[PDB]
Amino acid sequence: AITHHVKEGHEKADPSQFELLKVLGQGSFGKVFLVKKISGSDARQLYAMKVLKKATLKVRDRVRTKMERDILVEVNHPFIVKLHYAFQTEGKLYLILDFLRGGDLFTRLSKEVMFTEEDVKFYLAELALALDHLHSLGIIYRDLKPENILLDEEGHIKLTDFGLSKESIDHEKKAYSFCGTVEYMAPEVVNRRGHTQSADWWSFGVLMFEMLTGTLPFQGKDRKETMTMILKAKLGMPQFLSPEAQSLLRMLFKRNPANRLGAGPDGVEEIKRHSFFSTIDWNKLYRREIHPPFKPTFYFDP
Ligand SMILES: COc1cc(Nc2nc3cccc(-c4c(F)cccc4OC)c3o2)cc(OC)c1OC
Repeated sequence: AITHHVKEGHEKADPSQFELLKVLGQGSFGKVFLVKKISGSDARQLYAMKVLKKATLKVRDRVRTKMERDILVEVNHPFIVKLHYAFQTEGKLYLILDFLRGGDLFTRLSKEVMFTEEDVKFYLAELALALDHLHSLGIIYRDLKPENILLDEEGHIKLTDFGLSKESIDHEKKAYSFCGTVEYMAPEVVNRRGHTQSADWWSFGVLMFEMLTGTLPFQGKDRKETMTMILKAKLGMPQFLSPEAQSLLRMLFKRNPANRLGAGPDGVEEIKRHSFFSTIDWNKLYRREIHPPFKPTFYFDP
């Protein structure tokens, strides 16, 4: 067949269609900005714009930005951020995502020091459904940390940053990269022996421990000491934690990933049916029908 030398025409989304309002923070590979759509059907809509600079030279950040885009296009879940646009210019990549009005969980955690078990149960329950959705698509999230847990105006969670995630992890395939925040890494991630979706359940345990106590379970004076402390996994259990919380933590903190809660044949069901989550109606939770525990004039002349 002879090639028809003609070009398809399309009106392309450009960064000029989004008014820059302020810098929201720093994502895995670039800055995130609050922007407002100028034109089209979604005019006046607020979004979060993630920008990757000098994209042509930053080859590893570029391949992961493309993977992040691909993950976001594939996912359809209540607790996972929606991607609205993805486009590029010379040396710049852009992702236009939902703007989460409630800020991140780290800001709330730092202000409160620690959360009640009722609050932790809520956050982890929505997170377990989001993680399981990613696992069903062959994805390892890998970058759990409270900075990556965003809240909407209602107080429900959203996972938003997939820059450090891993795709195509199914059957006997393992990932070997050493990326993410060290304090949340599973032992198999730290010792470079290969990791799968079960590494996310160790991270889920770290996040749980931090939310309940205000501190990290395995941490040393520097990143190298934290690494060897994760490999030893000698956990000092705070005595204000309930028996249900202590059971879940010990079942998640299994150094052998094959023996970790959520790694058995029932997958996420092993976590969903744990006593710590016994008051959770998982169907109502997925339907966003569970009230979040936290939701993020003087003149008088009658
Ligand atoms: C990180 O701090 C804030 C973030 C938001 N909202 C928000 N929606 C987002 C959608 C995608 C990404 C981010 C994000 C970000 F904006 C900065 C750093 C990391 C991020 O995600 C892990 C998002 O952040 C909203 C805020 O206040 C209303 C924040 O406090 C300044």
